[PDB]
Amino acid sequence: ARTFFVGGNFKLNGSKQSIKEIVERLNTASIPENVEVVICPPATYLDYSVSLVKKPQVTVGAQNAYLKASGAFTGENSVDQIKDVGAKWVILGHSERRSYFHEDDKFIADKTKFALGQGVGVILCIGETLEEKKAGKTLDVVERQLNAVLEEVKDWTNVVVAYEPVWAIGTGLAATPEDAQDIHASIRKFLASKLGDKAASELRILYGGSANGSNAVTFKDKADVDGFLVGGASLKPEFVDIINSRN
Amino acid sequence: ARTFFVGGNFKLNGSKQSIKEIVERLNTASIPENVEVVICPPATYLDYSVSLVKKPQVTVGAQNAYLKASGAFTGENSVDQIKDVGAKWVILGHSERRSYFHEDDKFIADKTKFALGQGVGVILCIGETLEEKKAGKTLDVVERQLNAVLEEVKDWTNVVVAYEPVWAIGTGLAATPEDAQDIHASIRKFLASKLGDKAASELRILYGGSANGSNAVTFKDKADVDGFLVGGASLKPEFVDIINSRN
Repeated sequence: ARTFFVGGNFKLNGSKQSIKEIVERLNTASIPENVEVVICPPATYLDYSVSLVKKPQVTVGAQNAYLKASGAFTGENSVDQIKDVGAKWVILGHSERRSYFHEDDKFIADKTKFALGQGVGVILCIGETLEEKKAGKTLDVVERQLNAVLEEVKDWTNVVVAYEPVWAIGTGLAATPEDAQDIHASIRKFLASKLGDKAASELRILYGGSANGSNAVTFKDKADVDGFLVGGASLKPEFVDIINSRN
Repeated sequence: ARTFFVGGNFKLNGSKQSIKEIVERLNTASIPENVEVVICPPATYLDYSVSLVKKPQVTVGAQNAYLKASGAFTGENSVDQIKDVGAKWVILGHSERRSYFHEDDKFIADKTKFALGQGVGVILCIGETLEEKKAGKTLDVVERQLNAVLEEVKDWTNVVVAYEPVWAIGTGLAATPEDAQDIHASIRKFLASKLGDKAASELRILYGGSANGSNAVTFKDKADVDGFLVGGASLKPEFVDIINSRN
């Protein structure tokens, strides 16, 4: 569902000294023009990055934000500052927030819509636990969580869904191209019956869960895997391998 | 004497221009000496802030950080990155995280801990809810809140305790200078031979809860009221007033 989209969720990792690597390496790079990749760094160097960036494809996003754009919110992230500072995207509902931070669907659902309110890009994170898998329906979970959003967000023109199995986030267990692609159609099917199919045709649904330079090509002709949200190796030089694999 | 500290916590406020006007006015308003201001903007405007301050009597800090300096915690702030960007402080334990973001005594504890580990001070907010208060427990609360740290922190050479009645933050409802002096005083003691007289002596106890230019002067002659955590009032000129009334 068209333009190959590659994200790098640096999580709590970095030095300005080190993101200089990252991003410089990135500016230097032979990557197509028919691409769109965003760098989701720690909230403190989201403007340094912005200033390091010298390649049209790349844009900076954020790891997380609040649902309010200013207030008595000691310790939170404002979409308005992120934009104000350069950034264009914001990751939401990552599994690192849903389990570590008891961030419910609903929060994730106000977050989402608001930010699109403010005109920022939202990379929405969904997935299932080794437990839901084994219980089979995985598709509940992703539809229970993807609904929480639908009630609120009508126009998705801006959302990039990131399908991310909790058992693959940084564990070395990527999901197989075929069950991965399988999950995506469903998603796409899902949303079809709701966002309408010209929408679902343009919606971008990404795969994340131990995507590494090496397994990137393994995915290169799957229809519903229109990208990646790479954490761990978005750090390595091998991040570029991911983007140059044509999927 | 045993040095005046007026902390300005921007909560979810600042623009690169707000932060600067704020920053230059301070850079340019006569309000010296034994005064120490640690201003605290979003993670987002942290590096710019310094850049504009750096550290005469003016130092920067962050409204929150997590308990590990690096890893996979999407969204988090990392002691180590606020250190890198030239930040010296970290508000830890404020009433906002604690209620809405539900971090707890033990959380706060393990983070004040990891926090100084890296040699960054903490601005340990302790405070009582409007019930606490009537059921007369603020001795208890505070003293419990504080125990939970104490049970992980040994050295408090670089801790600054923010005493904030939970009903005085953002309400207008300042604590009367009386009880003001009463409670600070009381815990200088409990704090006393938790860790000795010297420490109890070189250590500050901040008062916060609608602290501002006007009422600021009323704690003038309060030994034990070694300063404040200004939310609201750090966004204006009054900030300057507040650090020109001495102690």
